[PDB]
Amino acid sequence: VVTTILESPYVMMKKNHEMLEGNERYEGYCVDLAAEIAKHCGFKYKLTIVGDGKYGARDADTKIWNGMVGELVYGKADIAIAPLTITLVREEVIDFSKPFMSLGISIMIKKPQKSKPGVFSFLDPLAYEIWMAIVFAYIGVSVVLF
Amino acid sequence: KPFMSLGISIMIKKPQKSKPGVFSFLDPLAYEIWMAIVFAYIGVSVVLF
Amino acid sequence: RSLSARIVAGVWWFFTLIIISSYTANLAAFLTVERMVSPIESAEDLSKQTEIAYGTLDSGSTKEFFRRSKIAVFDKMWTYMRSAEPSVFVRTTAEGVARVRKSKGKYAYLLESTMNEYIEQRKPCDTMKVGGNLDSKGYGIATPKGSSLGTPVNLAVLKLSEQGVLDKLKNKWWYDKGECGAKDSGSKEK
Amino acid sequence: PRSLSARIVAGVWWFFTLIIISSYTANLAAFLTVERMVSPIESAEDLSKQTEIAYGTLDSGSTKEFFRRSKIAVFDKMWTYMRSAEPSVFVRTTAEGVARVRKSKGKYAYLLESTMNEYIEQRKPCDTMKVGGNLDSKGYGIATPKGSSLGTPVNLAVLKLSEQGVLDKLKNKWWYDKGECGAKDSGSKEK
Amino acid sequence: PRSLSARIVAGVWWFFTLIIISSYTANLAAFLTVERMVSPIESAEDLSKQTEIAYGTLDSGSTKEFFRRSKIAVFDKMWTYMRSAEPSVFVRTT
Amino acid sequence: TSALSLSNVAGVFYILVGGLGLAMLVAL
Repeated sequence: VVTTILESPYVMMKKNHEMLEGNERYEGYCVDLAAEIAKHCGFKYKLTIVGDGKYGARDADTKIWNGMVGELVYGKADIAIAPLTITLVREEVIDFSKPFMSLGISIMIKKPQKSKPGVFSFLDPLAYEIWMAIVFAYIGVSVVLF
Repeated sequence: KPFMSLGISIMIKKPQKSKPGVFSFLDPLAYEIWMAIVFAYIGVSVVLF
Repeated sequence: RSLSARIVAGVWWFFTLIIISSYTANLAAFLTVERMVSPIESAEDLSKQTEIAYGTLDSGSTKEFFRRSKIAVFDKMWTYMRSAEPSVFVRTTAEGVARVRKSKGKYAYLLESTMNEYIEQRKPCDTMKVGGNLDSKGYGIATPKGSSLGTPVNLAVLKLSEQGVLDKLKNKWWYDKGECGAKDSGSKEK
Repeated sequence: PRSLSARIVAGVWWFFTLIIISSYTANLAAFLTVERMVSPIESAEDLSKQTEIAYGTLDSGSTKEFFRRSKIAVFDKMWTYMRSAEPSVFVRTTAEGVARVRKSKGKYAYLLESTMNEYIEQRKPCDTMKVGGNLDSKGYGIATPKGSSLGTPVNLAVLKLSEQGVLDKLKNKWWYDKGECGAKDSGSKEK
Repeated sequence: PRSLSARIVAGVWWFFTLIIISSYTANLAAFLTVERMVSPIESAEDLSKQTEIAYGTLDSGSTKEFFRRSKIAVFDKMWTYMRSAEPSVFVRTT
Repeated sequence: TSALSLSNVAGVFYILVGGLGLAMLVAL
């Protein structure tokens, strides 16, 4: 029993799932990884979606575990193949494999997406009022000249 | 568990040099604006003509 | 001329000279400052500005990390976040991302490298990933304590990593499978 | 002479050409104050798009072996070039490769461990820059004997140390905080 | 005057001198801007961020010993530079 | 972004009409 959680693009629904049954209902990275890992380790596997849809964690009051870790510790599943962050608190209650994907905390910002629309560059540096003014000075010396 | 993450990266010598172009100086004004000013030179001169 | 028209044309000459010189100077300013700015200075640099807000998830590992870290930058950021108004914390990851897209660049979202570059490669292609990672984590395959599957799935993960299966698979689901594509706009045309 | 129709033409023309030369001057100042060096290779993929600057890896190492084993189109192509490039772009020692980069006048690229790359970047005479992201993801670990009694505690120790931030800070200490090369390149034009 | 030979000369000469004076103005603006951009470092940390101006302390004194013993990152960097620098930046007397 | 210049240029703008007043003063 391979436990995992629906998270894109790790484990996804093909949307045609109503027609299919079994491990053909799920598609994604972790599905293919589970397939290859099983192919190298030599066992038949069944993909099951965790009931609460939340990764591992532990409550101070109850003292119990929830999520895929819960399904592993309390023996509801045989292996957890999913994007599960390796922390100390988990390595005490479960055995982690070596990391198959390395990651970290990065910063996302709204892309620039800028192509300069401005139809007049020249009126940007000088204020509009300043141009109106310089027209008034032009006519203002023009009347004197006339 | 791994105490240090790493990968295969690329090392290159900094150029530490500047190559003067002859067109590199006319570069700040775009080619299009220059063609435009040419067509403006002959296009105004043809009107004055 | 009669010497009055001369001084009119001269003071006018001074006037228009000052004005056009001002235009050139200020335009030089607006151009210089336009070429004087860089998109990503640093992860700390984002913390050193009090206008662009930044956030993480309300209940997650990121927040707990920022609180627990004693590094000055992260502590400063956390001190900021817990007192920041309005709250820079979001319920869902999609909530934060959606907040980034509606900010006009006035809000930053801190998230997993994977999720980051995935959203970067998913529609409507409005999110950019900047800077290096602020920490070092990893995903791993979980097995029951003292199970008969631990060592073999470990060795398996390793071998798959060395054959390049993991890299190809990741590349497929990030780049091949879904596409903003464009070949990164030819490296954004330099 | 006194024809005004010609006067307004000469005026609109003077205004126009003045605007153009002022814009030209402004942007020329903008280009002059800003020192921004054009990056020869921006991305790991970019190295494949040029047939002039050679690039190589170690003769016997994990880098070469990775490039061999990888089926990714870019990296495979790079491997095809390197195995087919004359003279050999592979070097015997790491210092040989670095020296080859330094004596190349920027005509040679070297592929190596991220750590070693940025470490050399922080050492004299600071002429080598690390560009682009990493092409794969591996890691260093602490070795213990098979079924040893020290295994679990040092594992949980590595984790705990990693989470407290000791490892990162320590790395910053020995790589950057001890750096001989200084902080960064000058983005502020001097003199 | 109206001769084409004199006309194209006036236009190309005008264009030429325009280019040169625009260049002079641009570079003068560059010089001024980077002269006003520069600030004297004035911070202790700033000396570590520069590889041109050398800095040293007394060879036998409280200053050197403090820089050695300090575990603060900035001072550690400065000390790392000073003890490994040639020629010696240390002096015997003040 | 700056690049809105107003009052100073309005001053140097203002000295010109003064020059026109001086022009009328000299004309008479």
